[PDB]
Amino acid sequence: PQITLWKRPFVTVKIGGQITEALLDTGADDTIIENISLPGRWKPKIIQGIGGFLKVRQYDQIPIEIEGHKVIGSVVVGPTPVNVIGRNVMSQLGATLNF
Amino acid sequence: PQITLWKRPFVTVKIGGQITEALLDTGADDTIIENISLPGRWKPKIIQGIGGFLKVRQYDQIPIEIEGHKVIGSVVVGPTPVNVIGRNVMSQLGATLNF
Repeated sequence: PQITLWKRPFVTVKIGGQITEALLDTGADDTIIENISLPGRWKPKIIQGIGGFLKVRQYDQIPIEIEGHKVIGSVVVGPTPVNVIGRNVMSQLGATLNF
Repeated sequence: PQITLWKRPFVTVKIGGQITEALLDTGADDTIIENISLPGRWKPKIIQGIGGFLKVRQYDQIPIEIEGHKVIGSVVVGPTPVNVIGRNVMSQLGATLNF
């Protein structure tokens, strides 16, 4: 789709057999989604949380569907004020900024 | 232009007769630029900072040129880890996310 920027650019996300929503955030390198369970092996990852560093999980090679478009990418599972789709997954979508 | 998302989407910004760069950040409502002087009137603005509420300046009706495109918009002048072009100004440029 074409997403205008007149409001926060939230998108429907299907991941881990669940439907949620997340913000398309070109200011974020990584994708972070809270309160979803993902299968298999993860790697430790540090994010800045409320208070200090939080130790959370990074899952690789995860199928994600964003507004109906299927990609595979890395997802951080951890506390976040809002779910965020970062540039890692947007680049897998072939997403571009245009003006 | 068309900007891909494999790397941080920085753009050249001409504002207050100065040249700087800033990050196109669809996760940010407001545009915030450090260490520029803007002419005339601003309205006092409070933002969350490290340690404080930070008292910064909101300037309205500021000419800004981004990758050579000329718009008018609102700019917050205040401390920021990276200069950010938010959705307010991206909406003035007519920027869209596309995939």
